[PDB]
Amino acid sequence: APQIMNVSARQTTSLDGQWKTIVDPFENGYYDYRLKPYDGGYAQDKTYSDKTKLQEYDFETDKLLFVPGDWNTQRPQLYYYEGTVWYRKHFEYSLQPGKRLFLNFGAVNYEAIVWLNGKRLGRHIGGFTPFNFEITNLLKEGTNSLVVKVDNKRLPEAVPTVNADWWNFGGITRPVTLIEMPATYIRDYYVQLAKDDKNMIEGWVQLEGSDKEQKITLDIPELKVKKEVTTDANGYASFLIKSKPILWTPENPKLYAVNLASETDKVSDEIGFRTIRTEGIKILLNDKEIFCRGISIHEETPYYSGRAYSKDHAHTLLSWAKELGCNFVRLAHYPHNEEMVREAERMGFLVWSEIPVYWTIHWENKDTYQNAEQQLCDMIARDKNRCNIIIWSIANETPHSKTRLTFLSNLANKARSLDSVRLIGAAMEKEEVQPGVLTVNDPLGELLDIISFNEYVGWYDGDSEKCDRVNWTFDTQKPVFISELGGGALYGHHGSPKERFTEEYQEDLYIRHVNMLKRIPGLAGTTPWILKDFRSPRRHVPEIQDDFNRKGLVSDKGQKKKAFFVLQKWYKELTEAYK
Amino acid sequence: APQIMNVSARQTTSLDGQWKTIVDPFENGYYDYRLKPYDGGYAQDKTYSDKTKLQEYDFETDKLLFVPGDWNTQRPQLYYYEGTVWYRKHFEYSLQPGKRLFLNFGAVNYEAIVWLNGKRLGRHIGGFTPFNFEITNLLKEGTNSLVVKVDNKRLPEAVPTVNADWWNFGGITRPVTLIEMPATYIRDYYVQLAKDDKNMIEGWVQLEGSDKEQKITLDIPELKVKKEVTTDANGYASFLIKSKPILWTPENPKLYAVNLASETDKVSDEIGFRTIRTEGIKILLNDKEIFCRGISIHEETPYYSGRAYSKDHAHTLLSWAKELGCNFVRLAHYPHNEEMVREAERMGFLVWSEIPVYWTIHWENKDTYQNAEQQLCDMIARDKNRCNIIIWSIANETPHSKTRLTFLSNLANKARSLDSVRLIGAAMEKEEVQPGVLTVNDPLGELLDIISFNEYVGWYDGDSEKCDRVNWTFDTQKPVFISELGGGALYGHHGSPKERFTEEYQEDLYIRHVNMLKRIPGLAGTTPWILKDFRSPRRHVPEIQDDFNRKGLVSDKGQKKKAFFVLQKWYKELTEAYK
Amino acid sequence: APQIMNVSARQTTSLDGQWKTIVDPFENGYYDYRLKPYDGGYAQDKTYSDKTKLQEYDFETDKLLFVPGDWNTQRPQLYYYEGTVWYRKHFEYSLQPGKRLFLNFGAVNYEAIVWLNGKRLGRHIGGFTPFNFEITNLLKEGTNSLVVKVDNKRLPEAVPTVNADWWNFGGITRPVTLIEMPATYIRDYYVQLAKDDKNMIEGWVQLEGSDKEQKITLDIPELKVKKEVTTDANGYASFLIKSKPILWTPENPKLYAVNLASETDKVSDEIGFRTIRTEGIKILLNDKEIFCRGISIHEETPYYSGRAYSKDHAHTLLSWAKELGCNFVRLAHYPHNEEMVREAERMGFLVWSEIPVYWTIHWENKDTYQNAEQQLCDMIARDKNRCNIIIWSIANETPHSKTRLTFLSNLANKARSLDSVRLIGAAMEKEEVQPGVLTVNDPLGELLDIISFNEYVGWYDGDSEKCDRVNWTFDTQKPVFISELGGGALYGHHGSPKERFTEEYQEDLYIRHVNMLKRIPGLAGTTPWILKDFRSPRRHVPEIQDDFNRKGLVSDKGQKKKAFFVLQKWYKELTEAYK
Ligand SMILES: O=C(O)[C@H]1O[C@H](O)[C@H](O)[C@@H](O)[C@@H]1O
Ligand SMILES: O=C(O)[C@H]1O[C@H](O)[C@H](O)[C@@H](O)[C@@H]1O
Ligand SMILES: O=C(O)[C@H]1O[C@H](O)[C@H](O)[C@@H](O)[C@@H]1O
Ligand SMILES: [Cl-]
Ligand SMILES: [Cl-]
Ligand SMILES: [Cl-]
Repeated sequence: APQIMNVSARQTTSLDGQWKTIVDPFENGYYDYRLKPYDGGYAQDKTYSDKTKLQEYDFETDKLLFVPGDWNTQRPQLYYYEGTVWYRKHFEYSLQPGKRLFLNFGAVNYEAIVWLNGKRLGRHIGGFTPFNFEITNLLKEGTNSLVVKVDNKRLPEAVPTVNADWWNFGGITRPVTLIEMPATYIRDYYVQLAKDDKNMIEGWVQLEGSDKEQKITLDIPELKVKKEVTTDANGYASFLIKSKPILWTPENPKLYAVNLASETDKVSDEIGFRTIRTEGIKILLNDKEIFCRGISIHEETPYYSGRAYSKDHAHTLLSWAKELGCNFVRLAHYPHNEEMVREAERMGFLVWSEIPVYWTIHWENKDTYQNAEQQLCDMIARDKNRCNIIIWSIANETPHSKTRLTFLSNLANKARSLDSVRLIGAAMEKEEVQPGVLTVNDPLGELLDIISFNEYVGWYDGDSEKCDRVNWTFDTQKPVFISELGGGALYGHHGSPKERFTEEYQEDLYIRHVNMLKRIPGLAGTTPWILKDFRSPRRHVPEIQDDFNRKGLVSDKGQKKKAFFVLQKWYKELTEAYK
Repeated sequence: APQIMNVSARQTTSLDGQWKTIVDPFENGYYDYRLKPYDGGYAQDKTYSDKTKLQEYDFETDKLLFVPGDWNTQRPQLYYYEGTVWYRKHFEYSLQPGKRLFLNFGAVNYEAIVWLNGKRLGRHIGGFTPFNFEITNLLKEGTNSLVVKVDNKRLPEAVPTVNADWWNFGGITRPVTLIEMPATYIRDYYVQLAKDDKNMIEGWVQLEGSDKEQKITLDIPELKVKKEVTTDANGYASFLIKSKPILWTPENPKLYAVNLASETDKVSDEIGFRTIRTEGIKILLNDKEIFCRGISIHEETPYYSGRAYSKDHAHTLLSWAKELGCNFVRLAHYPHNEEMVREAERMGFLVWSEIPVYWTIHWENKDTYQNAEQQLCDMIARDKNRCNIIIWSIANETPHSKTRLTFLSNLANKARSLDSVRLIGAAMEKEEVQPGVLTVNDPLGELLDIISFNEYVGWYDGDSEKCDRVNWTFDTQKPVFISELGGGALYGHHGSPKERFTEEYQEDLYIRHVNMLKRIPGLAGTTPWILKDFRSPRRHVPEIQDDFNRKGLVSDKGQKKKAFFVLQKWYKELTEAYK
Repeated sequence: APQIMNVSARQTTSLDGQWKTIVDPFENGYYDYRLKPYDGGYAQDKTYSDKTKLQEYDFETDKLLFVPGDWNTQRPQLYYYEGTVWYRKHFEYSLQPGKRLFLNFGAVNYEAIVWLNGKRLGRHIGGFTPFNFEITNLLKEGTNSLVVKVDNKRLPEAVPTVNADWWNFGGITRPVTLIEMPATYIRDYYVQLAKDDKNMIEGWVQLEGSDKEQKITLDIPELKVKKEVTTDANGYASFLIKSKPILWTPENPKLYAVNLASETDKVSDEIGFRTIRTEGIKILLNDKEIFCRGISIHEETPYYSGRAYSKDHAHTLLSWAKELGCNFVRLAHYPHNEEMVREAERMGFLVWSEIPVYWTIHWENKDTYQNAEQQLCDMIARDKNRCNIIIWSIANETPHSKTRLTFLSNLANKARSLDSVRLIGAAMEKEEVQPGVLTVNDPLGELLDIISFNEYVGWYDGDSEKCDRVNWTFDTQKPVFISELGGGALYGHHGSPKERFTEEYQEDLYIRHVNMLKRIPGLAGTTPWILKDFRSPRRHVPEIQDDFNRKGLVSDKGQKKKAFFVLQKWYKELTEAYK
């Protein structure tokens, strides 16, 4: 039922591959012609063997889809598809009596209803966060039937809502995993430095099962730490360990082998330690002023531009950002798969991690808030031990209103209640308060630790020359973070630096925009939009966009555009200046 | 803006062919990222010639679609597509000063918004009824730009609603026509027999313009009819002509040339005359008891199964119905294109004409009712002079409730207020009030002239044996009309007569069902479901259905299944019996 | 083995529908990796039930194709496909002992190899002619397996060769039929007027079976003919019957019910009678000088532009030619399906019937000649009783050489040896012997009864003005027949009459070309190219051609272009002038 920390380190079995599927736009498999649920629906996964009876479906002889994956890139007919697709898997598993078995979904966009052997396990909303079901006592001998009804229709009340600038990728987009656990298991745990304290590790551990009062030992061998505690009746224990670990940095992304062992379970992890705070306009990593030499990244694969999910995908994207000279990636606009965050952690990239509270969210809808806050809780719960994450982002480009401010205030408060260490950001927007004078006067800023905002001077707001004349001012002394900037270009399409969508315009733009950045007071980070061209249904210039947002510094085919090297050169200079 | 009678006989020019198009799932061409309408959207049809400015679209270099047509069968990517597609046409027209010009859409499913030269002409809802705009004063010299935003998203409040058993065919599905008119023109007229009177032609004529009081002459030369009247101050005149026309029958579908001439306009038509009434359980055409030897038909083309629109399409479908032995076709579940109705009239098929008040309509929604009634008015308005139509149908398979009954009673009253002659029906459903006793108890029946209903004994309700043993009773003495019956089969798929979806099962079903029909007291008509296999997203048996309803007596490739000849045999016997 | 006359009138059973298929571009199902045939190939149709053994295919779970049909329009992946596709059908048939069973293929393009129950029946080359196999003693109880290996790769030595201006439509393109016969049956027969003799019917009859010496009776009841003869030991009889039938004309396409009955078989037919000859520059139908008001037609369906095969397809196309005012159709460039020829015969269209000896045929290859002459024999054998055919065409636009002349001479001689009545044509080409002077000086002309040739003055040869100035002369006094002329236009695409591919240019072209035709000495027929836009892989103008030859007077969507009415008007004038 609840989230499981560090799924990859458990006894895991993959259900991935190719599953039988039924595309069901009118939801015939769920509703009868009176629009009422009915028992003989597709959840029952009845193979149509006896043709003397009538039924209107058969998984057994239908078409396959790859799992994990978006469905959109797998069939021309599903490119634009918004609606229901049924997924069906048969599997066997031999579970020794007394052991427990969980079914974990890395992500399904957007609504998933799950059945096992004809019985509903439950439902999930939110297309970028994991969820589990315990199947211990539902598992049968021999063949088991797993049915997933996946629907990605856009809903006004959803998070995100009916408008966004990326593709509506439906399906079982991340791996499906069977996790076996002992009868009482270590479900969740936290191990990080105390706030602003290079010399104190703090943490807690949470057991689940009938035997919740046990002795726990936290072992960090390289630190000669061997801390032993006893959980309470609720299965919980906290600890404080005087220690002086080598601190994680993008240059030296030191991780420690951490082993937790209770009487009935054991799990190993790789966890780094670092302090993060602001001081005036400075961001201080481990007490050292740093610049966030960043780049933004959508969860989309090189070359074929589907939903990313594997370590291969992550390593390819992050190696491009490595070459670009980054020490920071903004993972937009939703939690990415865990492989991406772990590979950023191993390679040395600080991370901004975000939930899709994006554009015109229904600020007055209480179910909508519940959804937003659950995604926030799940985002932090999964990755709270990833030291490379330093910013949680609660929103992106949301319009100003009283109800919106209340909504986002409650998320910021919840985030701080869950995590006292990391910084709280959100992509705000700029305003030209007087001709030639740009600022950010969003009341949300008072709730953030940084003045983080998107700006497109020279692309949406003027031609590139405007970068050469505008000036910036800010009314609070917090570090300034430009979470998006840039412009579009098609790789291989050349012309005058005045002609939009050529490589030469995007190059000229970045030269003048970089020079403008150098004069923005308090600037401490930049994550230009974006590393790689990505799919968007709002980009309709034929032979230029072709359903791609072209603001990548790398094409969707991994080709470095001229502008790539402008930013690379600046990042090489900032690397030396901040040594 | 108002409807125009007999468009095909006016001075017309076609705008059909291939138009430039933009698929726009998130409606970027209409709403900005704050979800607000914006100027600079795609309705302005700005060719992206000047690449020093930023634009996100270009009709001029985008892809084509055929007009008329559904979009679904034109590209694999559009097979399931529900959403917006923009259509764009450039055209020139030389309009003499003083003449008027109208833009007529035969049909656009579902919502159409139309601009000419960047100016919004208006908006239409309902995918099967025509609509017009006057463009007299908006036409420019040189190139004119016509832009249509077409959206087929399913809406709960729409007519039809979010569930139906046929394909959601979006696009400009029927021809687009420019109509030139004199400054004052004959917009509408009615010429038919008075109710139950073979010896009296009644009618009226309605002018539109500034010179509305004129002498009008009604000319039927074959009948030596020359009737002069003068319109009143509203452009309106009625008439009553004693005459004894040769009456239209299926066997002799006699049509007269009718010529209307006012002082400022002239239009010619082909119109037949017939009486129609019920008497007890009898249906009397021209005072002769008849049986409606019928077949149902969707508006879908032979072979490639797109939206039908041409006289070619109509002639092919109706020639199959001719071979089947029919004197009657039920055109379901919405107004068909006028070519279909005209070819039925010329070839000799009585017609049932229906609006898509189908399944779970939102009976409580006043906008839903106004939409339903507007489609009802438009259906009758276009075809009120087609004497082969004898039944208007206001509903199909709608759940019983008090509010549903008031909704449909208001439609029935409106239909009778518009047409005192034709019968009013609706597809009701049957009940098994006790084992082996079937009936129709629907209180809607009190408002209809016939006990019209769908029944699927032998397919959805029991195996074919059940036709052998059930009995039927009715609580009132109106003619009984079975508007649907039958079962599915794939042509070329053979096996035991017990095996569903084989030709042998469908054949055995029809043999036993026909014998059951012979004992239904008061049966006066049948329109089995259905002439031709058609597209439906609720039909998922792979290699058997493949997104087609397989209940056709003819395959979608024009092949007569075995059960075709069972109904043909019965119809030949009925033809002799009713001689 | 041999051809069967009048297949439709026999005891027939259709195997059409949807068959299992395997696309096999490298012919893995026929050749092993040493490029040698092997026994376990796909002809064996072994369902892959036992997965403890290895095989590389399974028809049972593979994809379907419609039969009859081209494969190209059925799947995007098969649009351009040239190569092998395997087709598989299971069927049962109960054959009473002593009866015979034949398997008839209307057409398969290009090479077909056929197996029944794992045994090779044989092979066929030629994509437009029928072929049969006797399966009497190969049929098994229960399920029978029919496998067809279809390959449409272009071969240099083939007929047609590697270049042609129409789509390479592969597959089982016409119906597949089981024909049951008595032990001795009437296989072939001929019944027509004697050459140039309105008062003498001549014919013959040919039996097949162990009982070949029988009494035969030819019955034409409406003529009060009841001719009885006795076949010889080879099963053959000839006859001459003094009679004066009403003669077939396009205006009154009179057909007689003809019944042939032997001791052991009987078959009915509908056969018309007419004389056809040339006299100087006149073509004389039934001794009356006629003009061939013609239009050319490819075997391609309205709307979706696949391979045509049904009576519906034929009626739609011929109704367009009816409206155009034609009394003649050129069926190019190969024998069309029998339905097309029979519907032309019923509706009143004279026919030119052709074999695909087209462009750069391998004149020196003796196998190539054998192929050409077999197609000629099969073309004449099927349709020798269709009085509406008056011209057999042996070639189209073939380059001049000694070997080509020998090749075509032998075909012309063979045609005359098979049919002494009909005219022999071939599409030759024009030459500009001096500026402004056009002629046809092809030595092939001496072997033809008409000076039949293609010309494209105003499209390929000059702009439309050239029609206004060139002059024509011919050195023999035979009737002149222009078998192709015209130009391309996209329906709905308008502009100046000077702009090619607009409707206005094609209209202006036809106005000036029609005027030129009126001054061509000896002109007796025209079949402009072409009735309907058709698929060609040599037409690459985007948004204009899009893989369609646009020389239709009707679009592929059945829309009459402006030029349609220019030719219609001329044909209406010729109808009056030749009364
Ligand atoms: O217009 C763009 O390119 C971008 O605008 C916004 O900044 C948004 O946050 C991005 O998601 C989007 O891609
Ligand atoms: O189930 C079916 O086939 C049919 O059921 C209903 O009777 C309905 O009116 C049809 O539109 C539908 O196709
Ligand atoms: O160029 C064309 O349009 C045509 O040229 C030749 O006349 C040929 O016979 C046609 O098959 C072809 O379509
Ligand atoms: Cl872009
Ligand atoms: Cl069905
Ligand atoms: Cl062309």
